[PDB]
Amino acid sequence: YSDEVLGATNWLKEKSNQEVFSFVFKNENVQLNGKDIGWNSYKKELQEDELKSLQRGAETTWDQSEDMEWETTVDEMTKKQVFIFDSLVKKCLFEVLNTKNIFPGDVNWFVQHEWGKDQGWHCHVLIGGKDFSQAQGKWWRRQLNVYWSRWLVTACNVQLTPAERIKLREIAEDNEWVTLLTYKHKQTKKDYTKCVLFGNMIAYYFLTKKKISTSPPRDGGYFLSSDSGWKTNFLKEGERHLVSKLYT
Ligand SMILES: [Co+2]
Repeated sequence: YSDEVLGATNWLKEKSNQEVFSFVFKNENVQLNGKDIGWNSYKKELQEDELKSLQRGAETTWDQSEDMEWETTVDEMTKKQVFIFDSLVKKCLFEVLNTKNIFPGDVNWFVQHEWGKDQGWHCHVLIGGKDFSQAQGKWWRRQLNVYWSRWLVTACNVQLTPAERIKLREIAEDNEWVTLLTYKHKQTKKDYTKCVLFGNMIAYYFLTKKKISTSPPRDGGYFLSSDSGWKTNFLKEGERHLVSKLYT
């Protein structure tokens, strides 16, 4: 019952019922003119001050949440790419917040990097607050996908022609590499944004995941999490499960 565990539990419980959007940031494998662009082909470290700061935050989050009782053999390249994606995902969120003139402190958000059995690396984002309403979900997804596609093409480490960069940019938009949770529906039928409950989804779902400690990553595992209160960031896997237990 450390202060960190109690503090995270209390913070989540206070936000148990806060409605938020659910996004997933992802990428898909692309081959352009024989050039393979895989999930981890975006390893340029861009020298923009804010991005650099965000990437340092991800590194330190990884370092502090590492359990050293047990060994960890995650590939260095994998860690590097996840740290870079953490900074890029957050840059996208903050750019859209700027568009809406939303003070970052008025926003609740939670980010968790995972490895899916089929899709591989992806990043869940929960985000909402007083300046957010359900009808704005589709606009948010579109805007996020604009910035996500833009940053991915900038961060890509594969030597690309201008025509190839534009093709990659349009692939990332057309194929919706940022998804928005909606209610289930028919293909022809309208889709409605499905808001989720912030604290409940974090305590009862995201914090129940198993930590990735190997390459290849365990199917369904998580790499790294963070939130707007820096509450879950540094928690080790065992501590995260303790938070879930206390939350109930
Ligand atoms: Co997932």
